[PDB]
Amino acid sequence: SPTINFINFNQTGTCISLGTSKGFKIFNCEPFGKFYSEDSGGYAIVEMLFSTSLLALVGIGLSAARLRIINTKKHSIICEVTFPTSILSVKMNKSRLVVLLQEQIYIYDINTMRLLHTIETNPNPRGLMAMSPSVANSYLVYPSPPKVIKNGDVIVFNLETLQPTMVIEAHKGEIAAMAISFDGTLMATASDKGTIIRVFDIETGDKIYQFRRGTYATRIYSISFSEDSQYLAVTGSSKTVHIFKLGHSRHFASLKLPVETNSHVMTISSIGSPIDIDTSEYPELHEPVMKMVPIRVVSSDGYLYNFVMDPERGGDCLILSQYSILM
Amino acid sequence: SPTINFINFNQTGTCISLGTSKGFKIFNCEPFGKFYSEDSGGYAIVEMLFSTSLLALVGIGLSAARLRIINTKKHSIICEVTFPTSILSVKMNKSRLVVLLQEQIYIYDINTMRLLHTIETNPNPRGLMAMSPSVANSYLVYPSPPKKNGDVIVFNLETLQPTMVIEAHKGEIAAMAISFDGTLMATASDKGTIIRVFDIETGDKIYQFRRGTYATRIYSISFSEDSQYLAVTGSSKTVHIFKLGSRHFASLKLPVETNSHVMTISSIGSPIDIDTSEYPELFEEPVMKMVPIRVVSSDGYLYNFVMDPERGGDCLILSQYSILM
Amino acid sequence: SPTINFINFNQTGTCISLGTSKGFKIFNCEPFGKFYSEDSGGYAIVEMLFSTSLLALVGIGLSAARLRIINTKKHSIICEVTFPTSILSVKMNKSRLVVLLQEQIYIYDINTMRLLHTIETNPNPRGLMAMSPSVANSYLVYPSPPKKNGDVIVFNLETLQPTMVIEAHKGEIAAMAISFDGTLMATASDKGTIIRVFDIETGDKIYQFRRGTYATRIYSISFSEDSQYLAVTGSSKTVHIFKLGSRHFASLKLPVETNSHVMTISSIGSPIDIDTSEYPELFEEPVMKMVPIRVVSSDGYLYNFVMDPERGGDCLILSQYSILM
Amino acid sequence: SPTINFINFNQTGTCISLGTSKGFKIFNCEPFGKFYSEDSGGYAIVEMLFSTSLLALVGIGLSAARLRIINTKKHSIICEVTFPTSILSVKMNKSRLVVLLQEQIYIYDINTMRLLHTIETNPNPRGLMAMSPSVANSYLVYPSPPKIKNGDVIVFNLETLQPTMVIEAHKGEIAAMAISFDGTLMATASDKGTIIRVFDIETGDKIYQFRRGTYATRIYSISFSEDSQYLAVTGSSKTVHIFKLGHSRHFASLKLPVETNSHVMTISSIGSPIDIDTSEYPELHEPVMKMVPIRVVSSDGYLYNFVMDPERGGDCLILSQYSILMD
Repeated sequence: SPTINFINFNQTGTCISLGTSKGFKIFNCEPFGKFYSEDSGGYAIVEMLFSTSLLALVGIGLSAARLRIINTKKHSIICEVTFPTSILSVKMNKSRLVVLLQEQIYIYDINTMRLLHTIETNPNPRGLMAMSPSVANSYLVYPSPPKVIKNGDVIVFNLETLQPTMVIEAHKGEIAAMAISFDGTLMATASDKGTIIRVFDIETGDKIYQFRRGTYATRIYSISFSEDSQYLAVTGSSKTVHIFKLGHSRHFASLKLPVETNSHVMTISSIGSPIDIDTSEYPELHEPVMKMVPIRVVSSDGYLYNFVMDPERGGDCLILSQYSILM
Repeated sequence: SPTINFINFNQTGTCISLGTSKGFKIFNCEPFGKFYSEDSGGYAIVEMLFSTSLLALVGIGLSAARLRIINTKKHSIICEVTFPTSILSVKMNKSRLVVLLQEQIYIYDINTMRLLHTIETNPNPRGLMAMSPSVANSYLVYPSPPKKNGDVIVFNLETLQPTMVIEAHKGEIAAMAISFDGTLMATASDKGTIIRVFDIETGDKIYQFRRGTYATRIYSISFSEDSQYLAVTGSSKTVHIFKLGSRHFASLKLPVETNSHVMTISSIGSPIDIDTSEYPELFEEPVMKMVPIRVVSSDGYLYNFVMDPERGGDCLILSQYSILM
Repeated sequence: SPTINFINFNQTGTCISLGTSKGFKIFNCEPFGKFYSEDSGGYAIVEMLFSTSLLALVGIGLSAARLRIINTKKHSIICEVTFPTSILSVKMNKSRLVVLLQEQIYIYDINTMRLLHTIETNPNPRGLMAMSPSVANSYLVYPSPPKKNGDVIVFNLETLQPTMVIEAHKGEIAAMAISFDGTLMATASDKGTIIRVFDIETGDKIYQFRRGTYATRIYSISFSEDSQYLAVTGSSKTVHIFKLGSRHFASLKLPVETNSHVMTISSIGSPIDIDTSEYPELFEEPVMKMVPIRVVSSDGYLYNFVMDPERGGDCLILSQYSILM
Repeated sequence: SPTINFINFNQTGTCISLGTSKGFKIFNCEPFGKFYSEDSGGYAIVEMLFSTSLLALVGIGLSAARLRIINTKKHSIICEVTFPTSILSVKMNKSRLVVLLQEQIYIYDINTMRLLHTIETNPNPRGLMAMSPSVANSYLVYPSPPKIKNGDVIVFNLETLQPTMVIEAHKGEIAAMAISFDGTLMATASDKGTIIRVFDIETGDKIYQFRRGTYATRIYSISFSEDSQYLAVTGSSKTVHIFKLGHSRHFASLKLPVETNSHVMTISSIGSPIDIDTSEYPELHEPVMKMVPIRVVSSDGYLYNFVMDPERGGDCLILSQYSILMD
């Protein structure tokens, strides 16, 4: 079992990208399967578009600075670009491509692949961004800390016109995680203490909802919206995943992984559209079928966990099944 | 407690073959006991014939490519054979020995050890094959993906020629098994919701079963000795039973306290009599006919369940013994 | 007159490929003439595509194992590939290149020249196959004798996977052919009395024809372009015609003065019009439509017969041209 | 095309044995096919029983002296017998095994394989023999030249291992001899091949006398039909004559195609009458009439099929032609 260095969903949440120390793999979610794989080398960044057989591959250090775009269906190379320093994050929509270094942001047109803009920002060792995947509201947000209280300043940048729109005074402390909804309407931010989750409306700039997370301060790994912006998912070092309902404070529903799971695991999640599930097979505790929101939680140890949430009841969520990635 | 790497029944379901990173062990089912053990090294595949003191040893990486056949009664080594790639699966009957690799299938005569035929197949990353254990209808079935996804090649080991090709499923095949008499074949798709049972002689689809209301992958399928029941184990920690006389006939619910990071297989035995007086709390006619079901998981526990042949339903657990100890 | 070693039509029946003990020749059918010739050496297998200046060269023993692909217009060699055993047969379509050995079948991409797949088959000492020349329905068939005698494996060249197995005949297979569109299949046993036509899509027996009242082995089978007629050639110095619309439709009787130590192949072409004025002495309307039939024999003579699509019966002979001269 | 050194039918005429310079082959007649083959080396004598998977192989020199008997179904060796001199002929029935050297005849029991008898005969450079294949009338006949009394033949009974009578067959040396299937008759011919005589082995009286050809020419082999109706002689004239024993001049004659090389050994056999379709074959009409089939194989490696009209006789039509080498 080789070590894995990178996991993320696609922009719709129906696929899996993964990077090992020996290669990368691509999975699927509902009819689970292994679409692609190569045992080329160490990969640190494997990001995919809305299917479409387009990938961004960054070597473990193929150096960490180099970025390679590969079409998996054609097994060809669209392009190859180098950077002076190691790449920290890569994100895409169907219009723009963004590469972030520790102090620089590069924006590329996805089609022509020519460089469009460059932003000189204050250092971001954590490689934090958030990209709206829709071209109607294509926005990029990146933190702007003072260069050495106003440490949690974030810059709202419009990719369409390549000009910033506004500056949001998000938090007092440094930003730890950022997420933009599918339509590019909302943005959610998390401080380094992970106690307060704040979501802002990107066009107006007003803070709409504020969530309290857990009991004591602890690190936050990632944030992600639902497809319909109904729920927000956060995962932290407490080995617990919280769901906040944006249909409008305290977390709406909580995901407790099995006890045998290691505590030192990076956990990312995703929320899918509600589906029909049979209550005859699963004693939820009864009509034969009821809609339950499926949640997929893949951890850095290499396992996938499927949960269901009742939108009215909420509460602690039942776990249906567990696969094992890399097997 | 060393980690285990291989767990499997024998061709009759009356034994447990288990190989650890330190050695291998051979158990029994009804009179539970430790028949044999050796602390030699890491073993990846330990396959046994119908008792008869015959074993096949595959090293964890003894390499994974190398295959060794030993006799436990005489403590001797029959032969050793190497392969260009890692060994993925091995199955045996009283006439033929077959070794499956990533893209090749090797067929051996179990008596002489001479090579008989080699099949060039499209890649099988899951190491999937199924063998009829009876020499009367000695068949081999393996999937044929395109290089039309669930094509299964019914290969006749008796004359070393394929017999027919069945379009089993539209998607990838996940698990295949052949009955004890070699008459029927069962397969499950990669989405693990529909079970299809084929007549290996003609290829007609006979039975179709529903299972796995949500996305729970199917791992293993097994027939009973009389082929009356079909057992499917998935990743949902629940085992379904289908009757070959649609909806499942009976279900197995492992206790919740068990480790969830486990791989579970199962096998159904011939009906036996159980004593009520031995079990005062649960299951309380001094003796009743109940079909025994044995489920072993990778965490090292053997579970015994019993089902009422008429009522079915959720099955009780009589016992839970501890392998590796 | 150096002895010839190989005779074959092209995939359409409008050309002649012939190989001598001294070189190879390429003829034509309707305007009979010598298209090409080379005095290089002995050639045992000369196969041509649909014109396109592409040839397959196999040495007599260039050895029998080596295969050379040459372009006659550019006078250059595309590639040369060797094989462990002697080459038994070669067939082509516009997308795939197939080389058959005694126990193996090699499949190549006719464009990239890269090896695609290799099939392990039971020994075929006669070098038998049949290949569909149309890329749309590119199917390959080859016999599968036991190591159940007339089993032929239907192999899909497009996806490189077998599709189905048909129990063609109870005895050993003697000759096979596939129509131009790759839809139908024809087989003949070693008895030479029964001709069976199969549908590749389903596998059903479509037609059954009677032939060869005595022991005359069948040598070659060929479909017409429109698949209206099927011609079989044997060792009896007679060629029968069957209509795919029981008893044979028409028959060809070679002249008695010809050599008897001959192997004749045939290929039925598209119907054409013949001039009656050119032939006053035989067959006496100025012109009438007549289906041409071309029979070339190993003695070095090409024959042209014509059959009336309504009357059938014995076919008149128009011309007898001398190949190799 | 390898050089072939030996061709013989089985005792029933339904099979073909053959030996090349590289190995031996076994064919069949009605459903023609290659039952067996073996690429060992030069084989000089290949004799077979009534099918039953029993063969006798004599190497060209496996020296010419050595005799090896093999079961082809089991691919095993029964026994090997060595002799001081080269073997000239071997014939079998389901009871006895006979080995001829130039001056010695050895008789073995086919079952227990123990030696039974040995006859010291005057030299036979041509290795001539005729052996009855039926155990009810197991007889052996061999020539007895002096050391005018040249064509004397010794009638030897294999059952009791004693000579029965001496036949004063011909004035000159005997050239060929054969016995009917039931062991009742015997036919011999002198080295001139002008007179064919038939003697009854029971009494010794000459029954039939046939004239063959006009000028003295060599004779290769003589063979009866299975029903003892006809007798077949083959010679250097590239022509095969058939004499009707239902009772002088040959009843019907077989002419090979003119292309055939004239320096070819030819052995023939007559089969049981069967039905043929006159609709397909313009015999020049009832749809079917019974035609007696004759199979003629030549040393060049070809087989010829003729048909004989028992009433009309005359020159026989030829239906088909194969190749025994290659296929």
